Amino acid sequence: AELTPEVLTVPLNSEGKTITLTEKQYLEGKRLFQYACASCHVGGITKTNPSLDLRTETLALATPPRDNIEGLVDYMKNPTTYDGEQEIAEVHPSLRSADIFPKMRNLTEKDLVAIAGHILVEPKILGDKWGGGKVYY
Amino acid sequence: TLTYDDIVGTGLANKCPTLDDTARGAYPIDSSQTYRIARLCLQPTTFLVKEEPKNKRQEAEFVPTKLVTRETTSLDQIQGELKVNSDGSLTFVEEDGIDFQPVTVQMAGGERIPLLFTVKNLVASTQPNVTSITTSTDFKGEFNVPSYRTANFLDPKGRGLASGYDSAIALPQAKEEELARANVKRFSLTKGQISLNVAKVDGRTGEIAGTFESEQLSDDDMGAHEPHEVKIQGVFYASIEPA
Amino acid sequence: MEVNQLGLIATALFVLVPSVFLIILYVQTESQQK
Amino acid sequence: MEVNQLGLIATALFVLVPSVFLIILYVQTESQQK
Amino acid sequence: ANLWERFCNWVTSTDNRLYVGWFGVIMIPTLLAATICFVIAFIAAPPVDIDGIREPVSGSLLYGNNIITGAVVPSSNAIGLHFYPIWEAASLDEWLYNGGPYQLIIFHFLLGASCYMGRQWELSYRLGMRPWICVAYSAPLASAFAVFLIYPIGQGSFSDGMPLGISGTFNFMIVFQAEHNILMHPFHQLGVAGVFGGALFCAMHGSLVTSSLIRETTETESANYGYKFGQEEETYNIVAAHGYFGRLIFQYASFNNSRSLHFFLAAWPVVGVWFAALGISTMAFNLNGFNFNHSVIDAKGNVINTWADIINRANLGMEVMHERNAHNFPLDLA
Amino acid sequence: LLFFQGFHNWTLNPFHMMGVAGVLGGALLCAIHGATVENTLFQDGEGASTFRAFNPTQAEETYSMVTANRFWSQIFGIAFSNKRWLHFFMLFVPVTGLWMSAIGVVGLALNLRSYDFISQEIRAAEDPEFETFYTKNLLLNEGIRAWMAPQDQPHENFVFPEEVLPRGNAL
Amino acid sequence: AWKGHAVFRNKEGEELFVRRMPAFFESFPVILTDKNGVVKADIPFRRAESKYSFEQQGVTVSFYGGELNGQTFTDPPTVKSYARKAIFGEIFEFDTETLNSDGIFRTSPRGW
Amino acid sequence: ELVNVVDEKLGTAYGEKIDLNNTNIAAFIQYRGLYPTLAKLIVKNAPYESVEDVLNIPGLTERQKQILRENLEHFTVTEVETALVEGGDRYNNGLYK
Amino acid sequence: METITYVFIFACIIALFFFAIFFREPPRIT
Amino acid sequence: MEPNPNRQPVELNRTSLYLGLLLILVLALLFSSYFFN
Amino acid sequence: KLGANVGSAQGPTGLGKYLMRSPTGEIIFGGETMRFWDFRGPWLEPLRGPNGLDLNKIKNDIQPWQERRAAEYMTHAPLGSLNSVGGVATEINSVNFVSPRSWLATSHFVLAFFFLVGHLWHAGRARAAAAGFEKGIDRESEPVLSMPSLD
Ligand code: CLA
Ligand code: CLA
Ligand SMILES: CC(C)=CCC/C(C)=C/CC/C(C)=C/CC/C(C)=C/CC/C(C)=C/CC/C(C)=C/CC/C(C)=C/CC/C(C)=C/CC/C(C)=C/CC1=CC(=O)C(C)=C(C)C1=O
Ligand SMILES: CCCCCCCCCCCCCCCC(=O)OC[C@H](COP(=O)(O)OC[C@@H](O)CO)OC(=O)CCCCCCCCCCCCCCC
Ligand SMILES: CCCCCCCCCCCCCCCC(=O)OC[C@H](COP(=O)(O)OC[C@@H](O)CO)OC(=O)CCCCCCCCCCCCCCC
Ligand SMILES: CCCCCCCCCCCCCCCC(=O)OC[C@H](COP(=O)(O)OC[C@@H](O)CO)OC(=O)CCCCCCCCCCCCCCC
Ligand SMILES: CCCCCCCCCCCCCCCC(=O)OC[C@H](COP(=O)(O)OC[C@@H](O)CO)OC(=O)CCCCCCCCCCCCCCC
Ligand code: HEM
Ligand SMILES: CCCCCCCCCCCCO[C@@H]1O[C@H](CO)[C@@H](O[C@H]2O[C@H](CO)[C@@H](O)[C@H](O)[C@H]2O)[C@H](O)[C@H]1O
Ligand SMILES: CCCCCCCS[C@@H]1O[C@H](CO)[C@@H](O)[C@H](O)[C@H]1O
Ligand SMILES: CCCCCCCS[C@@H]1O[C@H](CO)[C@@H](O)[C@H](O)[C@H]1O
Ligand code: OEX
Ligand SMILES: [Cl-]
Repeated sequence: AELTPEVLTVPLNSEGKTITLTEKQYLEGKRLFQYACASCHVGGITKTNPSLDLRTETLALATPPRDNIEGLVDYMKNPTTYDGEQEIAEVHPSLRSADIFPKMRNLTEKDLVAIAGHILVEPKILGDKWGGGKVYY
Repeated sequence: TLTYDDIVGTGLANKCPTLDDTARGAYPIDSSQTYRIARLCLQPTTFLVKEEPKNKRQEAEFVPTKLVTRETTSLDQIQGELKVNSDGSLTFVEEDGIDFQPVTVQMAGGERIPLLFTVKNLVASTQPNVTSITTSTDFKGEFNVPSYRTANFLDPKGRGLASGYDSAIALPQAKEEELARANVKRFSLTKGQISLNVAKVDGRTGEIAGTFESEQLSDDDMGAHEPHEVKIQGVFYASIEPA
Repeated sequence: MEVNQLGLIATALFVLVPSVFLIILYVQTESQQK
Repeated sequence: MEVNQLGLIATALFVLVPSVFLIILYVQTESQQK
Repeated sequence: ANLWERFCNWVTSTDNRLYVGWFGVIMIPTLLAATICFVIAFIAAPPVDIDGIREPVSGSLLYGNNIITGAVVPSSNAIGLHFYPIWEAASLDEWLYNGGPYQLIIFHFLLGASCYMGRQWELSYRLGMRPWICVAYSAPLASAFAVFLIYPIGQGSFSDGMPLGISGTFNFMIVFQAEHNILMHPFHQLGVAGVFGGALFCAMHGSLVTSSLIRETTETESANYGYKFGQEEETYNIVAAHGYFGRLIFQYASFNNSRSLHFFLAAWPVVGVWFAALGISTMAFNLNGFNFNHSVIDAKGNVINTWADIINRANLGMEVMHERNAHNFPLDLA
Repeated sequence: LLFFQGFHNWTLNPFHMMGVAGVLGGALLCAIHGATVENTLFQDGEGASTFRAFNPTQAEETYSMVTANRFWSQIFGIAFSNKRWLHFFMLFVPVTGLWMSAIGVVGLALNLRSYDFISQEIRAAEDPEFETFYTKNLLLNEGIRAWMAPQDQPHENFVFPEEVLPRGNAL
Repeated sequence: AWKGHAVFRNKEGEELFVRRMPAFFESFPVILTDKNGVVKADIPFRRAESKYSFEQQGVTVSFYGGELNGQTFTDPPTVKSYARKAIFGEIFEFDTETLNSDGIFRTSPRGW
Repeated sequence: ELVNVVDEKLGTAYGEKIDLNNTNIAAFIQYRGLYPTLAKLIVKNAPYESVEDVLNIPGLTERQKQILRENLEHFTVTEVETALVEGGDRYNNGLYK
Repeated sequence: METITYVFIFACIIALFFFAIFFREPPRIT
Repeated sequence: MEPNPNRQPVELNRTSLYLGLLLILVLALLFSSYFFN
Repeated sequence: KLGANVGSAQGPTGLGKYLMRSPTGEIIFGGETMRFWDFRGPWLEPLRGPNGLDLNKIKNDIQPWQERRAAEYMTHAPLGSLNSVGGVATEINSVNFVSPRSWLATSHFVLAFFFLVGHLWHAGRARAAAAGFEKGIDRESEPVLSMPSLD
């Protein structure tokens, strides 16, 4: 098995356009995700609210859809509750709240894209492990 | 005006506020005004358990017990609606609060009796025509007593209701029937009764205090054994407020 | 049959304790010089 | 508790038989000429 | 001499069948109190709410235990690290429900055993001996401290201290493995090297000296009678023992020097066990065993399990099952 | 080790326990004997480092057995007085311990375990308030088995759906 | 006596097979798969996210041969009891009274 | 005679759909747009005599009503089961991942 | 009976401690 | 310590052993039925 | 936030799921953390009233910065492996973290221990040297040989 261009091809938007990430992008994504996100989201779960995970199906049923690059980049700029009803930047790391979540300060657009790509690719690799929690360790 | 650091470790935190002996006034009820109990506090001072006689035709009494779970017994920060009824009676409807405490008391000879001391969903009413709450006002009512353990609770062999084994796995080929009562967990929900006798009234601040007696069943270990009857006595404090 | 459950140990000890007392006494007698 | 009913006599003989062996040997050792 | 002087002379007397001494002056009553309370509790104490969730655990013989299952049960999680002497309880019944016996026993015992160590120094001084037997004893003592005091401090509750019972000890071990992966901790591994090695060298030394006993007896008598207490001559030929062992491996692997050899015999298990104690004492502050969970990954990113991951699955079983009604939130943070 | 705990309850086994007594007792004897010899040494040289003041060929004991005996008699109540017995005993304890552990493992070969105490189980099955450290450890074992078996025993092709995995609250 | 062979079926009438207990295990879960090893039912520990309960899947058990021959059971408790016994292989009726049997497996003379 | 009420309830519609009267709130994450706003309102205003009664929660926006209508097919109602609704278990039933 | 047995064996062991210590054969120097 | 002058050696000859064992065994043979009851 | 009344929520054991009493009555956090009620911190103290945690304050006064801080601290608990894998011992690799509190506490326990050992060593030796038998027992003047026997 290998990390192929096909594995690294993920939905860019809701309209069926894809984008193919480079291996450097994938590595940057893992690094940045560990840097700014893994403290709560290690393995694709959510420690401070385990009801919500980072599985692609879950993101797809989110509002607005979060199972593509644009959705995840937007979430990292202006995170909402699962129904899209509330903006939660005040209690969730984002560029909008980089003042109170300082690790968000040196994150570039390029970075957000890499993180997004990591979140989308990783379940293609790990399957049910991603968002599975300890049952699948 | 005591701070948390004045109080911590003293045992005062498990005590309800008291009213001075001067508090013998009347708190007017404006029947056109809505009211709320901003804080109801109940501090148990005695737990009595009804003994279970052998002939089943004897007069069973409530006997004293020794508290063994320390100063963890009081219900407090209870709030709710205080309705003015058509006939002039008042009705407290409990909405929320720290309105339960698991308590274990010990009988002479060592039998321990756990109970969920509670006024959950209390509805309690006065006599008719209460134009003022006075030292003659009393509240009488009923409350719910849910299972002492909730549905996830696992016994020492890992059996439970909403989780756990549904059998005695250490006895793989034992006959099931004899073990049914221990294997099939049940969630009890019964009624309790309570009286509040107002002894003191600050008609200016709307504060009242007095004594209470409540009666309710004890823990039944999720249906494994019969509950005991418990009578709880203590003091209470309440702050009445226009809502 | 429904016998008393302590009958077994009672009997065993009834035999063994005084028998053993005697055996101790006898053997230490034999082991004395002459 | 529903213990094994042979446990008592089992334990009792387990202790007494070899203890008695040792006591016999000891006493007859002491009684030998000094 | 005055009464106090006489008293001192007696306390520190080298002629008492059991040496008392000043450390003994503290040791004797504390060990007696710990012992008495322990025996009474082990036989007759009622169930104790170890985890503070009104779920009392039965430890004593009269309440349904045998020798293997029985224990004096650690004090309640509700107490945490609070000092809970008898006079803090409203009654002996409360005291017993909350695990008071445990605290009385382990505190009196830790003091008493510390004084036992001191007393070893003291008598060595009175007898004109060199002083370091007590240093050897510091190893089991440190271990005792680790499991009865330090680990509770670190975790914030005496309810997590080792139980005074056989099965309770095993409980402590399994939960420890769940929460610290102690088997993958190098200090525990050094501890294992310490006691396995201690056993090895015990047997080895025993057998080497026994092998070279000088003939002093006939075949119908015990060879032990060939040694007489206080004789000035050594009772075995160390040159012959060394000839043997040196040939068993190679010559420079073996000790020709008895002092060097016995020092080795002291140092190996003592140091190993020092590290075992320090292992418990530092996992007390959650610096845990090596974690190689999902450390090996293939080219695509598939996890390739190692034996570490199987260990992890076992630990997961322990973790999810232990204290099954005590946790309400997803992380076991102490 | 963990497999033997989860599946055999090996810590409960009296043969393993004797093994432990022999290994820890062996370690204790190693330690105490080494330390005792080193601290009852005769002054046989002028050095503060005392190792050189020994000669393999010397006739004399290099430490005082009499002082050692009095020390331990007054400290522990009893003491070795016979060196030959001392060293034989040092052979005997760990060797016997290991032999006993061997007997236990031979039992575990047939799943002939010391897994349960039957009286315990009868009481606990009938009485949902009866709890000991023995029942606690069995719950731990059950966790180990369910959570480790599918990867540890891949030839069995175990699929244990989430809902059947034994778990306490929250964890 | 032999109770007869237990055949388990779900509401769709698919035959399901109880996963047998391996000798290693003092206790063992109750899991039913189709002929391809696909999990179709089980007895859940945690109930709140159960998908495969006998109640949800309408599991029944019919017996063939033995004393329960020709009989069918549909009430979840009974079906579950028999599933529990099916993890030990074929199902038998036992006299546990004559010897005050305790329901815990003992080895044979081959073992001893 | 003795019955595990939760197992029993698994054989009702409760084991097939989101029971507006009993099911733990995390279940509303299954479908688009229900969590957390509508889920909180629904659990708050329980119990309901029929599923469509969920539409009568006071204060509901038109969008909210549309989403509810879109999801009625995934809802059911059964008798309130004490064991499932005590202990605040509808907000937190002790299950995480 | 079980409890009685356990406590009895323990008690015999303590008694044994007593005799092994205070009524030991005295070590004698040759 | 001065040796105690009151000490005396004890004896049980073989015939006494046989008599004693006979007594014990026959008493047990007699009382055991009543012990089992 | 989801609608729970955390003051009246009874947990599985009968104790409050979120809130319970300390043995002296103060309102404290429930679950295992009942052991830690002596904790005091700038992010928690505004919720504390004279009787402990205040239900009204809990219901109405919790600020976003408090949520943030609690989440941060919960997710940086001082637990982690020797190779600095953050979290409980069963956690998968991903977060590179061991708390400085763990490093400092463990290091200084080790050092304090060995320094106690060093104290015993050098104290015992200083005694023996001052009295003059640190090099061993004088064969011709062995103290025990001049003492009466124990028995
Ligand atoms: C050697 C004698 C001795 C010692 C040291 C102890 C020690 C202890 N007992 Mg025990 N006890 C003893 C004999 C002893 N006991 C006897 C004979 C009995 C039967 C009567 C008891 C009956 C008993 C009960 C029923 C209980 C205890 C308890 C305790 C603990 C708390 C005591 C306390 O609060 O004192 C505090 C008193 C002081 C601090 C005053 C001393 C101040 C001095 C003069 C100066 C300060 C010294 C300094 C701090 C350290 C010294 C430094 C050193 C280098 C010199 C403590 C471990 C309690 C317990 O175990 O709780 C968990 C408990 O409940 N004891
Ligand atoms: C007070 C002592 C102390 C403490 C608490 C720390 C703590 C830390 N160091 Mg620092 N450091 C120290 C002393 C200390 N160090 C010393 C003496 C040096 C020079 C070697 C350094 C040089 C150093 C570097 C270059 C780095 C750190 C780093 C770190 C961090 C990661 C540690 C790690 O992964 O260790 C790994 C654990 C070990 C290697 C295990 C050590 C176990 C020892 C050997 C056991 C000793 C026992 C005892 C003393 C032996 C006695 C023998 C006995 C017979 C008596 C951590 C915060 C890293 C970091 O993140 O920096 C930002 C990093 O890169 N440290
Ligand atoms: C078919 C074919 C090819 C046939 C060929 C056969 C043939 C003739 C071959 C010749 C060529 C040949 C030999 C090839 C060899 C191949 C080879 C390299 C094999 C290696 C095998 C192997 C694994 C060897 C391992 C050796 C090994 C592990 C040794 C142990 C090491 C070890 C830990 C030693 C401990 C050392 C130590 C400090 C001990 C102190 C503790 C101790 C024992 C105290 C006790 C003690 C000691 C005393 O000292 C005295 C005094 C007394 C009182 C006393 O108490
Ligand atoms: C005579 C045989 C007795 C041994 C049987 C047990 C063997 C155990 C397995 C092997 C381990 C080998 C380790 C020995 C190490 C070894 O090699 O020993 C050697 C030793 C004889 O050695 P030597 O001739 O050098 O004599 C050394 C002595 O002088 C002591 O210094 O043999 C014995 O000690 C026999 C006594 C063992 C007695 C064991 C205790 C028995 C208790 C039984 C209780 C039963 C209760 C009954 C209730 C009804
Ligand atoms: C100097 C280093 C010290 C290291 C820690 C202490 C080790 C020795 C302590 C054992 C106590 C045994 C009980 C008393 C035993 C006893 O009575 O000892 C007696 C023995 C001989 O005493 P002497 O009086 O002849 O010499 C000591 C002083 O008086 C100075 O001459 O003491 C020594 O040999 C000291 C050795 C120093 C060097 C030892 C280093 C060994 C450890 C090296 C590190 C290994 C770590 C491995 C980890 C992977
Ligand atoms: C302040 C005082 C603190 C200590 C008080 C308590 C100390 C009790 C010490 C044990 C006394 C009994 C010894 C009988 C046996 C006895 O009197 O032995 C005395 C014996 C004397 O040896 P010798 O070298 O003089 O023997 C030479 C010839 O007789 C050989 O045939 O000592 C040893 O053999 C040492 C190895 C055995 C050490 C066994 C210790 C076991 C520790 C206890 C384990 C069981 C505990 C069970 C808990 C329920
Ligand atoms: C609290 C627990 C206490 C436990 C300890 C209990 C230990 C009690 C030991 C008592 C046993 C005494 C045995 C003495 C046995 C014995 O030593 O006999 C022989 C003995 C002769 O004594 P001499 O003066 O000749 O001295 C010889 C010496 O070697 C004896 O020490 O006569 C007596 O002791 C007087 C009474 C004997 C009566 C014997 C009658 C038996 C005849 C057969 C009866 C059965 C057949 C009936 C057929 C129908
Ligand atoms: C790191 C920058 C980071 C990313 C990226 C990230 C993503 C993310 C997503 C996409 C969601 C939505 C999940 C879904 O199924 O719809 C989400 C939700 C939550 N996260 Fe997050 N997150 C990042 C960082 C962090 C950190 C550091 C924490 C912990 C403090 C955290 C926690 C949460 C929580 C809580 C939620 C749920 C919020 C809600 O809907 O109420 N995240 N995250
Ligand atoms: C569970 C059942 C328990 C039953 C236990 C019964 C115990 C009975 C103890 C019997 C004790 C015999 O007591 C023993 O007497 C003999 C003499 O007979 C003494 O022997 C002494 O006198 C004889 C004279 O022949 C000398 O040879 C010997 O050298 C001298 O020591 C022993 O020093 C003493 O130990
Ligand atoms: C010498 C003191 C021995 C210890 C005394 C045991 C506690 S006293 C014991 O307590 C039980 C439970 O309360 C009672 O049931 C029982 O009647 C009573 O005798
Ligand atoms: C409601 C359950 C009805 C079905 C009976 C259970 C399965 S079979 C049952 O199992 C017992 C062992 O557990 C045997 O002792 C008994 O002989 C046998 O009838
Ligand atoms: O207490 Mn005894 O065990 Ca130390 O973790 Mn947390 O808490 Mn409990 O859980 Mn896991
Ligand atoms: Cl918790």
